[PDB]
Amino acid sequence: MLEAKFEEASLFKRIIDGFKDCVQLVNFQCKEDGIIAQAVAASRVLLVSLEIGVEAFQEYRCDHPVTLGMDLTSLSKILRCGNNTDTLTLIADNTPDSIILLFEDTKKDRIAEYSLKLMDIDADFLKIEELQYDSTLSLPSSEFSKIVRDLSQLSDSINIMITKETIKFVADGDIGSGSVIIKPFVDMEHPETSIKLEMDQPVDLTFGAKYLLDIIKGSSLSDRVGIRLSSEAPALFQFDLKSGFLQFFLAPKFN
Amino acid sequence: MLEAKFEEASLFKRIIDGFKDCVQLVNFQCKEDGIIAQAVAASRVLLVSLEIGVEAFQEYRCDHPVTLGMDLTSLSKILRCGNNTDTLTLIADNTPDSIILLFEDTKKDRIAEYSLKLMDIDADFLKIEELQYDSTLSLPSSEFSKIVRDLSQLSDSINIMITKETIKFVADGDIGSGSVIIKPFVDMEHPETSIKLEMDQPVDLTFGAKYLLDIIKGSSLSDRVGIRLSSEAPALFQFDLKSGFLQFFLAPKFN
Amino acid sequence: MLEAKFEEASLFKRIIDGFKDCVQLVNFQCKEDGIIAQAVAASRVLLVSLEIGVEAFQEYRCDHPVTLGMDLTSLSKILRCGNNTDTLTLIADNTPDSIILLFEDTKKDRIAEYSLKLMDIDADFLKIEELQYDSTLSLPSSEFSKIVRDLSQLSDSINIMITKETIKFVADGDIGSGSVIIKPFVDMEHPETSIKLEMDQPVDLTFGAKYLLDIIKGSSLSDRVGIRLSSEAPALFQFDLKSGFLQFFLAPKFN
Repeated sequence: MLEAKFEEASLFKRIIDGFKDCVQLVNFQCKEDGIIAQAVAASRVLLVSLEIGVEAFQEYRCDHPVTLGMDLTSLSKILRCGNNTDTLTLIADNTPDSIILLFEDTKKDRIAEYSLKLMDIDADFLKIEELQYDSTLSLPSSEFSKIVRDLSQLSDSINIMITKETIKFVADGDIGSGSVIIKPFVDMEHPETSIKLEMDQPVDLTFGAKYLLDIIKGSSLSDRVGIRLSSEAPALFQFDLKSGFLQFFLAPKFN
Repeated sequence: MLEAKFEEASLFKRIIDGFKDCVQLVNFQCKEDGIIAQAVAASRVLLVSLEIGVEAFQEYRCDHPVTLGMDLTSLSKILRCGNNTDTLTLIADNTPDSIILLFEDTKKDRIAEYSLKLMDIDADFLKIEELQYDSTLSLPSSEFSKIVRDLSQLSDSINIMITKETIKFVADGDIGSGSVIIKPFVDMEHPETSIKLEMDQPVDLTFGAKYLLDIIKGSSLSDRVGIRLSSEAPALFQFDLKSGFLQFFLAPKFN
Repeated sequence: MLEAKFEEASLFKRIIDGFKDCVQLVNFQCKEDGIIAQAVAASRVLLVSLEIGVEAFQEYRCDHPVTLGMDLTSLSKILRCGNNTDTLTLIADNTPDSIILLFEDTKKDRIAEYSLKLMDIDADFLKIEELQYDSTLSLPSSEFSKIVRDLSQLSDSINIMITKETIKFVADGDIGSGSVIIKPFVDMEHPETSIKLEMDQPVDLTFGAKYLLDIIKGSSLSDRVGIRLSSEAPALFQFDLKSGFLQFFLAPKFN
């Protein structure tokens, strides 16, 4: 018996909008220490990993573990409901068929109570992260977003390219070509406009722009995006939450 | 010879936007005491009844009765014209072929004068309202609108259900299910957020959500919606105007 | 070797948005005294003539003349890039294959550098303007825009009609008919709301509304539109820039 009460219903809506456009189904493992989730694109080139810790809820109680599969399209239809600053309460009784989402507003009158049917997904859950990534940068999520969006208009493939104190995004298509170079710097008038970079080995990797575009939708959810690149593994783009995170693992393009 | 001068052109535009999306044609009976109108959906499950009394015009003069039929799509194209705070003047000469709509703005320069061709509709006009309805509730039109819109995503049919001091809206579909319960209360910090209910007999009726969705567009036009339900007749949803009203009669779904 | 530096990148974007929707290709002649351009609709009923003088650039240097053809769809994709208040720098080396567009923002970090491939257009450039036009009016570009947009809903053809101190726009279709009359006046509380008219001969001409609609998009670019009509030639609609202009030559409809 689960009873997890988001402070503002807008968060859960947002974390789900954050990543709904790239994957159709999703398995939510609810535990004593919060809910965690994973979603693999059907293409198997993008994985979405989510963690919501207890400190992201106004209240939270999971007596036993529960796994809730659910169609993201359905769940987010239900999440357009209610008002934006209401208490959304996830509820499930043990070994369930239905999760129910229970919205109540700053007065006690509208008791809006939806209930979603659960899909059945098998928990081949993936641990795809690495100890050490060839490079690690970190920049404003809005910035990463303009440069992705901008370059996606030129071809299907954006090429990230990292060399000592130099992070370079590039697209190359029929129209023409595009090239956004950026460099690390601690700015102090807003220590959050900054750009961090740690390089152990230079990288040069290419990515589907389709997917980069899906990934940057997570900017609604943190001011900063951390992206970790490696030749040996999928790249990891990560948006930190209050308690928790939203990760996107993304595989590079071949030749 | 008709010469009816709306104060703000935005009103007539709005009362027509209020109900244009559900019915294609419309017969406007213009009389000494104002204009009244009726429109039946082709499906014959929704009737739209309008009254605009003299106190909704800055000026008004109908020498003899006139009936003006007109295609709502055409009329509302003409009503996108001019500016939003202009004097819109309906004009017709007796036994006419064309209504003309005459827009003029807060300076005397733009004389914008459109003219619409009249369709020919036969006046099988309907008196479908009842003396006593099983129940009568009354709530904020914006509220009724969110709860309609919210539930319409779950199935094609929303089910209203009224029992002593309890008004309950419900939808039930494949996704899952939804249930918004609401209760009467005189609030006094804004006596207009309130919720009134008068029940003589409990009701339980189902409605096309298509149509509920068309109906709530009338919320642009009054802060409050009054809805009157009966087993023996179509339900009546009503938005009050300054002088007049916009009614929707709506028939329930069968089995 | 060209190096032309718009103050705000938004201008070049805007002058191109101003007229991109009517013509697909465009030949930009760059010279010591600025850049000038011409674009003919494939229908050969609309010509677009542009002049950007040196005083529209923060810096400008054209060593030798250069002609740059370019697909407007491609160029404006590139012009959605960067931020709205950045320095956009047109660059070309002599006898080039590629123009490059170089965006930099109010801090020196994002060096965003796109490059467009040039099409090959033959410079059959047109001098289609007249010494004396039957009439010359001049009005607020936003006004000309509402009256165009408004009337276009009634038919495919708007008819301008000028007679001593009387400028009259009219549309006539199946729906009905529309008629916006306007008259000259020096207003002084804003000498820019005014309406000027000079008539040498009355005119009566008809125009594709398609095209009038494309033309009025130039209102983003000047508060005033000047339109010059003649029976013997295409009408000239003109939006003045800081240093330069955007003209539309438009041919009348036959019978």
